[PDB]
Amino acid sequence: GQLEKPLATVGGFFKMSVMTGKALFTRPFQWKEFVLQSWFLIRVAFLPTLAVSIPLTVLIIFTLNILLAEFGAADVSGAGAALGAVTQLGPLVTVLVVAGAGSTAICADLGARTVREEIDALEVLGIDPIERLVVPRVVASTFVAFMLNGAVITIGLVGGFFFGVYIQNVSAGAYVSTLTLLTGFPEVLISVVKATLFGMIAGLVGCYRGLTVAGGSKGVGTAVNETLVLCVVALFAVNVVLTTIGVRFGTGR
Amino acid sequence: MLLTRFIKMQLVIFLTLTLVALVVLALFYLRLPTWAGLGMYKLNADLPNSGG
Amino acid sequence: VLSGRAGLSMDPGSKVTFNGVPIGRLASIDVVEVDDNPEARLTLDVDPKYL
Amino acid sequence: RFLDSMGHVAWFVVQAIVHVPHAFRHYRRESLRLVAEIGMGTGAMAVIGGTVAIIGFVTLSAGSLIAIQGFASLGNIGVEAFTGFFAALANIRVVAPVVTGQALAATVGAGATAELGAMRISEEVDALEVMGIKSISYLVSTRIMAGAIVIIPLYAMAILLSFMSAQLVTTIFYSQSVGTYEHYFHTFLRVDDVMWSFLEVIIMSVIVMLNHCYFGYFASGGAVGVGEAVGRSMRTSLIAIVLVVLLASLALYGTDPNFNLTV
Repeated sequence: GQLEKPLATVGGFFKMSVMTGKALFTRPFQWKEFVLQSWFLIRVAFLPTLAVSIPLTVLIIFTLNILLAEFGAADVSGAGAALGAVTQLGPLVTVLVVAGAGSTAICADLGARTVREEIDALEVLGIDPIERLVVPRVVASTFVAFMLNGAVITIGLVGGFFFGVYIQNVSAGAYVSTLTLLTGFPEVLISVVKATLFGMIAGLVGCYRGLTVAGGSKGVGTAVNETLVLCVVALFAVNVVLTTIGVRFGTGR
Repeated sequence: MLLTRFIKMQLVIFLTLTLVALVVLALFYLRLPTWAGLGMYKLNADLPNSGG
Repeated sequence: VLSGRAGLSMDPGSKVTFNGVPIGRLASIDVVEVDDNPEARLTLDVDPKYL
Repeated sequence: RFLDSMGHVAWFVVQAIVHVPHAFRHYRRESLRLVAEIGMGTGAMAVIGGTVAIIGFVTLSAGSLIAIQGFASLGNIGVEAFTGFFAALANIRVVAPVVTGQALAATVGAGATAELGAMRISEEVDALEVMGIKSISYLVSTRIMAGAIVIIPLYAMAILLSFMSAQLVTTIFYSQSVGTYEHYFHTFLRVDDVMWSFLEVIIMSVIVMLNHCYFGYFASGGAVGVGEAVGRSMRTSLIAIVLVVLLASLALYGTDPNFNLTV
C-alpha cells in the first residue's frame, strides 16, 4: 500500500505519455503550437544556458590545466577538454537549464490553464488536450534541448580554448589537435541521444504535472517544485545509464 | 509554543544523521587525526638534496 | 638566467628549485642576441625568503 | 529600472542580514521548525526523505559518473590505477560543490519560494505586519539561519556519498583492488581542499537562500505567479552557484595548485 500511492501517479504519467505518442503518430500535428512553444522555450532557456555553461567550462578547463601542468602532460589537456564537454558538460547543462527553466515554465503554464478551467473549456468543446497541447510542447522540448546541447558543447570548447591559451599559457595547437584524441562519432552520437531523451522526458514531466495541478493557493508552486525535483532526479538517472552505455562503446577502445 | 513532537522527531533523526555523517567523513575518509597529528610523533631528516 | 638554449618542455610556470626544493617559478623565456648569436634568457620569480 | 531593481534586492539582502541577531534572539522555536522542515522536506516530497534523499541520489549519480567515465578513459589509455586520484580531485574541485548546490537550490530554494509566495498571496505577510512583527526578520532571517545551520550536515552527507559512490563503482563494478584505490585517494587528497569547499558551499547556500527568499517574498499574481517566481529563482540560483564555485576555485588555486606528483 505504501508503494501503491506513488505508483498511481507513475501510471498516470505513463498512460499520458503513451497517449501523447499515439496522438503524435496518429493525429495531425499542431505546427503553430509547436513553433510557439519552441520559441518560448528558446527565449526562456537560452541566456541562462550560456551563463551557466561558460563559467562551468572555464572552471573545468582551469582545474584540468593546473592538474596536468603539475602532472607534466599539459599538451593533452584538450583531449579532456573535449571528452567532458561533448559527453557530460553538454547534456548536464542541458539538464539543469531545461528542467529549471523550460519544464517549470510548461508546468506553470498548464497549471494556469487548469486552474482557470481552460482545460475543461477545451474538454467540453470536444477537443482533446493531449493532442492540442502536450504533443507540441514535448516536441518543442526535444527540439530545443537538441539545439541547446549543440550550442553548449560548441561554446564550452571555444571558451576552454580561449581561457587555456590566453590565461594559462598552454599551446593552442596542442589544444586543437588533441580534441579528437578521445572524442569521435560515438561521443557526439551519445550526446545527441542524451539531449533528445532529456528534452522529451522534461517536457513529459512538465506537461503531466501541469495538467494535474491541485489549485488552491500553493498548488501551482508545489506542482512546479515537484516538477523540478522529479526532472532533476530522472535526468540524472538516465544520464548515468546512458553514460554506462556510451562508455561501453568508446573511442579509445 | 509549537513542540508538535513530529518536528522534534525530524530534528532528532536529522541530528543523528548529522553526527554519523560527520564522524564517518572525519575518520574513514578525510583522516582528520592523521592530518592534525593525533597519535603521531615528529621526526626530522637532513638530506643532501630533496630528490623531489 | 642566460643559457645557450632554453630546453624542450620548459615553459612559463616551470619550477625553480634550490637543493631540490621549489623556491619559485619560471616567468618568461626570450631570445636575446649576444655577439650575433641567439641565446635563451629566463626570468625567474623567487620568494625572497630563500634569497 | 535596472539600478532600481539592484537597489531593491540590495535593500532586501541587507535587511535580511541585519535581522539575523534579532531572529536568533526572538525566534528560536521557529528556527528549529524551519531547520527540521528544510532537513527533512515538506509536503509530498517529505515522505521519501526530503532534501536529504534528493541530495543523496544526485550526489551518488555524480560520483558514479565520475568513476565510470574516469575508469573507462584511463583503462583505454592504460594508466587506470590513478582513478582514485582522479575521482577525488574531480569531486572536491568541481563536481560535488556544484552538484550539491544545484540540488540544494532545487529542493530547499524552490520550497522556500513556494512557501513565501503562498504566504504573500494568502495575506499572511499582511497579517504579520498588522500584528506588529517584522515580516523580513520573522521569515527571511529565520530561513537564512536555518539554511546556515543545515548546510554543513547536508554537504557533509553529499561529500560522503559522492566519495562512497565513486569508490564503490571503481572497486566493485570495475573490480579494481580496494588497496590501490584507497592509497591513491588518501595520498592525493588534501583536507585543506575539503575545508575550502565547505566554505564555498556555505557561502553559496547563503546566497541561494537569499535569492529564493527574495523571489518568494515579493510574489504577485495569485497562485499562478508563484510557479513563475519558482522558475526565475531557479535560473538565478543556477547562475549564482556556478559563478561562486568558479570564483572561489580561481582565487584559491590561481598561484599554488596544491597538488604534487613529479619531482
